Amino acid sequence: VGSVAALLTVVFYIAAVMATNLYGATFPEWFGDLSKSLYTLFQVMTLESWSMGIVRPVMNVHPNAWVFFIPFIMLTAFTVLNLAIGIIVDAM
Amino acid sequence: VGSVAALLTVVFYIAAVMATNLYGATFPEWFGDLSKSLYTLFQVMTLESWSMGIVRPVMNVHPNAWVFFIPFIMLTAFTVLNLAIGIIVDAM
Amino acid sequence: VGSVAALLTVVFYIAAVMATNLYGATFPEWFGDLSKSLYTLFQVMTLESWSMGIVRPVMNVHPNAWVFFIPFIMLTAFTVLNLAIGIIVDAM
Amino acid sequence: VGSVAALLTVVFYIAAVMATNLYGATFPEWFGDLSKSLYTLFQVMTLESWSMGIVRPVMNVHPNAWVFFIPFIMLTAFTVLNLAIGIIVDAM
Ligand code: NA
Repeated sequence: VGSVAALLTVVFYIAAVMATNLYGATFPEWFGDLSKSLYTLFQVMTLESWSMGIVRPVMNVHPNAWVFFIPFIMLTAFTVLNLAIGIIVDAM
Repeated sequence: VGSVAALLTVVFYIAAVMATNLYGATFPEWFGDLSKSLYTLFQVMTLESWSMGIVRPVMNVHPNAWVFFIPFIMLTAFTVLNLAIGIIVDAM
Repeated sequence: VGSVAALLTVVFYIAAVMATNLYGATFPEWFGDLSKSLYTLFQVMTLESWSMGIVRPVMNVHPNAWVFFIPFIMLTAFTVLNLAIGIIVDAM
Repeated sequence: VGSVAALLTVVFYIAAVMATNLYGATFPEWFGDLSKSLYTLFQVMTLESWSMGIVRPVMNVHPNAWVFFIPFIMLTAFTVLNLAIGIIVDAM
């Protein structure tokens, strides 16, 4: 349960380091810092305005940006579901 | 568990093939080719701007478009919940 | 499990009959028919643009509209969670 | 199960009292009084337009506003998941 929470934090950093590098120069408001990126990657992870607000505008410059976001969305959604079930196990 | 993941992929393709055909000519940005559709159907599946952003604009041209989207939303939401429970079973 | 699915359909109709009556004349695009209402109440139920898109604009005319929507959101979210768990029970 | 529902209500009030104080004067439409805040904190809790619609505009004035919202989002999401599992326990 704690192993999952640690793994996510690790993944989230590598993701926000990568996103900064890839989209930072072109999209400074969302990916211009490691911190600006950590926030957007959290916003995308909760799914709030992920596509119409972030992904679609990013793709008008980087047409393959979906290769980054869609997996990140699937990965974090699986990690969160795995973390959600881990709490249920601790009960039973 | 793997059977569900395979079934969804099958359904998602038939859905994106259909969506391309039905709304492609009229809504090229979201359903203009097979991939454009696959992305929009994923966006609709995560629920991000599904109605105000996609479905409502599509219905101003195709007033019965809801017969396609609403079931797709219910189907994928059930398939995902079924896939979510399948992972819980593998634990126990 | 089937009892819950039946109860929701009943509730959804009474809700969409009520919403039509209350907000129909003032908000014809979202609540001007029983069908227009069934769609908005589904969109609100999935949570897509529920507040910034629907509830907040409705409250600029009907300032107590939240007494209708917030409970409907809580009720349907509980009914859906109850329906979600009912499927898990059928497995075990 | 009832203990969780009580705890959330307590937390939600302290959060809405705080939000009113912190962002009230600057953002009167969303945090202008205790109720305006209670509604916005519920809207943020369901995740509807939490970032692009609320948090990002608030940060253009209060750049550390994320220290309030992101934890509130994580806290309520955990409290709700804990409340969701509590209902499953009552079945079994
Ligand atoms: Na959501």
